[PDB]
Amino acid sequence: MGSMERASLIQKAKLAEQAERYEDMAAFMKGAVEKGEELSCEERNLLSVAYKNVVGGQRAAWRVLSSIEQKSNGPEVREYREKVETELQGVCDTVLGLLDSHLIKEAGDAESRVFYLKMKGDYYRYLAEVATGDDKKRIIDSARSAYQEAMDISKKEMPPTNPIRLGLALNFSVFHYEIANSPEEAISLAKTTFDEAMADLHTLSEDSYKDSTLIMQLLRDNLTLWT
Amino acid sequence: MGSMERASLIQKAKLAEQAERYEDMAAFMKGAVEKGEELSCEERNLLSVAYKNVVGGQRAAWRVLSSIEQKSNGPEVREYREKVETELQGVCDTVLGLLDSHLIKEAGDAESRVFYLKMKGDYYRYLAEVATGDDKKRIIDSARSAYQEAMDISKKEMPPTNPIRLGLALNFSVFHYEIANSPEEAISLAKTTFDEAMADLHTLSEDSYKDSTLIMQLLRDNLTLWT
Amino acid sequence: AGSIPGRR
Amino acid sequence: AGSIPGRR
Ligand SMILES: *Cc1ccc(C(=O)NCc2cccc(OC)c2)cc1
Ligand SMILES: *Cc1ccc(C(=O)NCc2cccc(OC)c2)cc1
Ligand SMILES: [Cl-]
Ligand SMILES: [Cl-]
Ligand SMILES: [Cl-]
Ligand SMILES: [Cl-]
Ligand SMILES: [Mg+2]
Ligand SMILES: [Mg+2]
Repeated sequence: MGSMERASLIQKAKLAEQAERYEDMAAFMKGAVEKGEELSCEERNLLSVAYKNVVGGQRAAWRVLSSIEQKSNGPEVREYREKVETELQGVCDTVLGLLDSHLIKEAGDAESRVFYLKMKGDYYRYLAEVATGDDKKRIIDSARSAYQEAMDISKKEMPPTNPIRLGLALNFSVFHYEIANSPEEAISLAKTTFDEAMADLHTLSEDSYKDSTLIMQLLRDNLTLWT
Repeated sequence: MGSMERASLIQKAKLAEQAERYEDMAAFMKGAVEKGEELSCEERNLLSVAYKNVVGGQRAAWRVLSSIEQKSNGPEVREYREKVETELQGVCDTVLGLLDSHLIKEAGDAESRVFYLKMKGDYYRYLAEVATGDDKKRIIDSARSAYQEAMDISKKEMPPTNPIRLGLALNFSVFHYEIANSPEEAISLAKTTFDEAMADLHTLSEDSYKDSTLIMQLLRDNLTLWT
Repeated sequence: AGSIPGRR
Repeated sequence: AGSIPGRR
């Protein structure tokens, strides 16, 4: 996308989202990042939405195929699960590459830095979901470290109802439960996050209240599933 | 897909369908066709399902973008609609190329020949949906000619409740209504198709009855919309 | 106006 | 267990 204007890439990413063309969306936002300028709040959302949808479809397909593969235990099901898995890993590597070159190092504000570090944790978490061999532990620690640094910043710099802070804690909780084999840590994080946000709701406008309570409902839904 | 076994391509197309990976499905079935052997009934369904889903998503995206483009009347919306349109045209050309090299010429049984000619009409119809310039008329006539040849064979060789015969008449009716500006022909075809199938239902088993009445309901739904 | 679907 | 969605 080197020959397209940054503003045109952003405009086309928004069109692709409206058309539910998420692979296109992601390629446009990848091109926008590679222009080298920092991203605005809205632009960070476009980047995240695009890749979340792309890898979300890959994860869903991988789970279908992995389930078929486990029921079977010719080479076809394993081969095709491997194909999808490699394609998923490539998308995760691409996002992690964008964060590392050079979104995170240039992100100084809490809202941008926490957002990118949450993504870094998320895409390592997706790598961990399919990891088996020599690096599954290292991948898990990479996810944990990114999430932890984002948590530390968000607790210092953001109110407990901040949607980015809440979504980070939600996803770190899922990491604890689903990846790190730490359901007690997952439950404790979700409960403390929910309770501290509840106590801060009185400070919010009607619209911010809606933003925060919507994410708190997701924390509550997980707690209901986990307890 | 030249280095993959035909049976492995078919098996992976079925897995891709289960995983809703329709682009993969289509590439596997394209590889299976290019092995040069005729396709069985089930294999023809796999080929059709795969490309119908791929072009179905492209058509839905094209309509979103074309609608945005018309409301606007920079170059971005037109440019991106053109990109999607070109990609759609390429998929239609690919399917038409498979039918022409060499599925149709080798199809002698009514069930295979009518099926491939219905697809030929369908993919020209999709080309017609986005056509404007010098060839819109020729594209429409190509769709009409394919549908007509399939109709002639199906009326001679298939009972009025045959699902392929019914789905062909359904789609030819949509062609008349949506492409050829012939709503009266569309309504008359759907009505006559429905009535002649109704009169043949008494001959069918419980399962075939379900297959046929399900398609007759689609004819009825269109008639309700059109009248 | 609906055209035919591939699967039931 | 649900993770965060991108859009409302
Ligand atoms: C050309 C063609 C393709 C597919 C069929 C068919 O039997 N499709 C199954 C079906 C029919 C009607 C409605 C639905 O909706 C789920 C599915 C026939 C002819
Ligand atoms: C990291 C991150 C991403 C997105 C949000 C957010 O506000 N998402 C909107 C949202 C929240 C909860 C539920 C739903 O479902 C539609 C949508 C916060 C943090
Ligand atoms: Cl494969
Ligand atoms: Cl900065
Ligand atoms: Cl474009
Ligand atoms: Cl033959
Ligand atoms: Mg410029
Ligand atoms: Mg062979």
